[PDB]
Amino acid sequence: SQSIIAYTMSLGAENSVAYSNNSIAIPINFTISVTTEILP
Amino acid sequence: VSMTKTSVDCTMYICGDSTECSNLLLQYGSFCTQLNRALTGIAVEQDKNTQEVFAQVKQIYKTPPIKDFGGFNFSQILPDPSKPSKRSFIEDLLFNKVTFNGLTVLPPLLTDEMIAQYTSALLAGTITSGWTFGAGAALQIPFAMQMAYRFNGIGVTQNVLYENQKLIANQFNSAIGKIQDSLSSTASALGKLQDVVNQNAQALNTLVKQLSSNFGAISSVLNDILARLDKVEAEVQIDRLITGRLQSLQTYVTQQLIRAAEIRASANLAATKMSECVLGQSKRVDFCGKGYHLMSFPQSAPHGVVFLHVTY
Amino acid sequence: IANQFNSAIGKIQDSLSSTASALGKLQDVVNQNAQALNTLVKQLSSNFGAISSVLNDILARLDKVEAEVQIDRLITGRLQSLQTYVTQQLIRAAEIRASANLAATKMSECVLGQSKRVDFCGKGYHLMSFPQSAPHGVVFLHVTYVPAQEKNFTTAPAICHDGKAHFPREGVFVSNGTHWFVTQRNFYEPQIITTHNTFVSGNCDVVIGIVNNTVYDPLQPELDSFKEELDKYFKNHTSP
Amino acid sequence: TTHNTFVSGNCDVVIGIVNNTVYDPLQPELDSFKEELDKYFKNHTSP
Ligand SMILES: *[C@@H]1O[C@H](CO)[C@@H](O[C@@H]2O[C@H](CO)[C@@H](O[C@H]3O[C@H](CO)[C@@H](O)[C@H](O)[C@@H]3O)[C@H](O)[C@H]2NC(C)=O)[C@H](O)[C@H]1NC(C)=O
Ligand SMILES: *[C@@H]1O[C@H](CO)[C@@H](O[C@@H]2O[C@H](CO)[C@@H](O[C@H]3O[C@H](CO)[C@@H](O)[C@H](O)[C@@H]3O)[C@H](O)[C@H]2NC(C)=O)[C@H](O)[C@H]1NC(C)=O
Ligand SMILES: *[C@@H]1O[C@H](CO)[C@@H](O[C@@H]2O[C@H](CO)[C@@H](O[C@H]3O[C@H](CO)[C@@H](O)[C@H](O)[C@@H]3O)[C@H](O)[C@H]2NC(C)=O)[C@H](O)[C@H]1NC(C)=O
Ligand SMILES: *[C@@H]1O[C@H](CO[C@@H]2O[C@@H](C)[C@@H](O)[C@@H](O)[C@@H]2O)[C@@H](O[C@@H]2O[C@H](CO)[C@@H](O)[C@H](O)[C@H]2NC(C)=O)[C@H](O)[C@H]1NC(C)=O
Ligand SMILES: *[C@@H]1O[C@H](CO)[C@@H](O[C@@H]2O[C@H](CO)[C@@H](O)[C@H](O)[C@H]2NC(C)=O)[C@H](O)[C@H]1NC(C)=O
Ligand SMILES: *[C@@H]1O[C@H](CO)[C@@H](O[C@@H]2O[C@H](CO)[C@@H](O)[C@H](O)[C@H]2NC(C)=O)[C@H](O)[C@H]1NC(C)=O
Ligand SMILES: *[C@@H]1O[C@H](CO)[C@@H](O)[C@H](O)[C@H]1NC(C)=O
Ligand SMILES: *[C@@H]1O[C@H](CO)[C@@H](O)[C@H](O)[C@H]1NC(C)=O
Ligand SMILES: *[C@@H]1O[C@H](CO)[C@@H](O)[C@H](O)[C@H]1NC(C)=O
Ligand SMILES: *[C@@H]1O[C@H](CO)[C@@H](O)[C@H](O)[C@H]1NC(C)=O
Repeated sequence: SQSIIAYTMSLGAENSVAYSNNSIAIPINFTISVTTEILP
Repeated sequence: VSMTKTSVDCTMYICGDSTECSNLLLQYGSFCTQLNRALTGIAVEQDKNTQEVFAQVKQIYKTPPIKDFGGFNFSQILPDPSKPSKRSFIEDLLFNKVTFNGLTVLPPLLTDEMIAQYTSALLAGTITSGWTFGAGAALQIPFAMQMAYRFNGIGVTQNVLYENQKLIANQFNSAIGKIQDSLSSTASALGKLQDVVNQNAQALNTLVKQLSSNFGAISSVLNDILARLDKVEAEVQIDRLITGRLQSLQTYVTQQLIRAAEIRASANLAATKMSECVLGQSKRVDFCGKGYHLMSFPQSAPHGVVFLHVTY
Repeated sequence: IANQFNSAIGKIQDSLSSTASALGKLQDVVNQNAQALNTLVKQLSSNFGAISSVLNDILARLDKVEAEVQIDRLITGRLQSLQTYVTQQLIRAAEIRASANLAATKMSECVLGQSKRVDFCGKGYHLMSFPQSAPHGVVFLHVTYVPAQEKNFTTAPAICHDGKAHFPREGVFVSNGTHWFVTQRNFYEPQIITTHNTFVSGNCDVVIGIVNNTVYDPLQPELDSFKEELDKYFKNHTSP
Repeated sequence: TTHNTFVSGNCDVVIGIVNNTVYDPLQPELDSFKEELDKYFKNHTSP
């Protein structure tokens, strides 16, 4: 059943932000993360 | 941010529709592989340049249906829902403002609807969630509290915003009014983008004029030399045209490789301004516009990006 | 914070040891230089429209007044092949230079310091970075603070108390839905809205969206407790 | 005021220092305490 498909690329997940004139979101917690970056 | 992808088939350019010239050209070896490869290297790095500038978010944030941004009128720079392409009124103005032989133009991977959509995601994130959508998940904040954090960021205490909010919003609305008028008024405003279209057009026009050169052969037209002469008298005449047309491509590909390195350098600057002026607030003096930086809004243009830097 | 960091370093270690493509930006530079050197040596097999590509086999067949004309072809085509290689090397070397000046700037601003520049030392807010050497390259291990699981809150630009307006000294005013607090922006740690957490400026009529709540004074009880004791002392001094 | 400023050293070191008062906001607060404490002593004489 595997075959080559061709499609218009999506740009990512759509995500309507919950904006309001008196609402804020604040993180109750945090993740420390390590990202590698590689340069010639 | 980019320039038009061009592929020039060096066999079809040097030796258009001729077997005898192709069989001579093989005797020069791998140069035609180098020419095709170099222009493919350029053609791929133009999608890369566009991707590093605009794809700085992996999530397509969208405006709220209510527009209660504390009096700041962003309707000139959000998408217009009514147009067949979802671009802003300033992006549509910027799109009006820019104007046989193996030559092919290849389309950019990201169409102008998709560059407008990445620009919309960056801008809708910037209005609704401050810099936070650059650090991680987008966290909402009321726009006047975002401008307050900004004011504290330039070292002006945030009560200076709330006491003056009608004025600060009327000045932002008026300044976007001047951006609208400036771009409608003067021919030269987009010169830095039009200059790139013009150099590519001029360098290709120069490469085509070289097909009308003789290089000391009896004709500039390859078919005439093959029509008028026998095989052995023809070798010497075609080989001049091969030498001169090959050197014309070696020139053009070198000019394009140098020019692509300059557009790359401009794209990496634009990616740095997208990260440090749109996804943040910059302490860097003069980097995010003249003044003390509050915030910036990206707008697309043909092969480019426009930043609207907002400064105190 | 340690257990998160020690896990994130473990994920780097595994990832580099598991997948092929992570070294791509360095392996690409090795492959382009190999491909260009290989291409330069292959051009020596090319005739350039001369009778042969072997210099001694030209000289072993033609006499000198025309063996020179074949050798001049090979000289022209091989000199054109070096010039193509050296032009490719110069243009590449300018790319690698740009990448070395960026890497030097990342060493200076992410390793020798902490950067407030967004994205310049990875996604998140930059804490620090650790350099690691690689063949012809540098790897940076950027360590960043990323805001995790969030909660929504009601908020206000200012608080109204004695008809004066109050603003946070650091952070933001938030309500849990019933009570008001002040918190640092980048981590939820609510505190009582005090005269020490806030500063006054002007009156409540000028600010759009200001809310009424009490502001606590921490010194008021340290004089009112002292007052109730003073009144008790006066009460005792009625007794003699 | 003592909330707008911080203290270091003395008047002899800083080139171009100038005299002005600094308003300590605890002082008039406890002066509102002083005259109330004082009146309560005056009244407390009467019994
Ligand atoms: C919003 O945050 C408030 C502060 O955390 C919270 O109020 C506090 O609620 C706790 C119980 O969950 C109360 O605890 C005390 O209650 C009485 C006091 O006499 C005692 O019986 C208990 O043993 C205990 O000591 C706190 O007194 C109360 N604090 C205040 C300032 O009222 C609210 O409940 C939160 N609101 C929401 C919607 O979650
Ligand atoms: C925030 O708290 C304030 C203090 O409790 C409160 O102020 C009070 O507001 C009412 C309604 O505007 C006023 O009522 C008087 O208004 C006029 C006279 O000016 C008359 O028509 C009315 O009959 C009535 O006398 C109060 O005088 C006023 N009190 C003070 C001390 O200012 C605010 O309304 C509160 N606001 C919110 C949003 O909670
Ligand atoms: C800033 O305020 C200072 C404090 O008031 C003031 O210093 C005072 O200056 C006078 C005049 O020089 C001194 O007067 C005395 O000087 C000597 C003793 O030192 C005597 O011979 C004099 O007869 C007289 O009593 C004060 O002693 C001195 N105060 C102190 C504490 O040293 C500065 O002059 C002021 N400066 C400016 C520019 O405003
Ligand atoms: C924080 O709130 C947003 C939306 O606002 C809330 O909407 C109600 C659910 C209620 O809580 C109101 O008082 C708030 O105004 C949340 O967004 C919703 O997310 C769910 C999935 O979790 C989704 O089904 C809804 O469609 C979203 N609604 C809107 C209007 O966007 C958000 O998830 C909340 N975040 C947290 C961590 O609580
Ligand atoms: C903050 O996030 C961490 C995870 O990154 C939470 O730690 C986990 O807590 C649960 C119990 O609640 C344990 O089962 C996990 O083993 C813990 N993991 C680690 C790495 O310790 C932490 O509890 C969260 N705290 C808050 C207040 O949200
Ligand atoms: C935001 O600014 C725009 C541009 O000035 C306003 O749009 C104009 O509004 C008037 C009155 O409704 C119309 O007659 C014009 O035709 C509109 N022009 C355009 C280009 O659309 C808009 O009304 C403002 N919105 C808010 C909420 O202030
Ligand atoms: C927020 O919007 C609502 C209407 O949806 C309005 O009643 C309210 O007064 C607004 N508050 C602020 C702070 O703008
Ligand atoms: C009351 O005052 C007397 C001195 O006048 C003192 O001995 C006594 O300890 C005081 N008691 C209290 C409760 O203040
Ligand atoms: C500043 O300069 C002037 C001379 O131009 C001098 O008279 C004055 O005393 C100086 N101010 C101070 C505080 O030394
Ligand atoms: C004096 O003290 C009594 C309580 O002992 C109080 O009722 C009265 O108002 C006070 N009078 C004055 C003049 O302070």
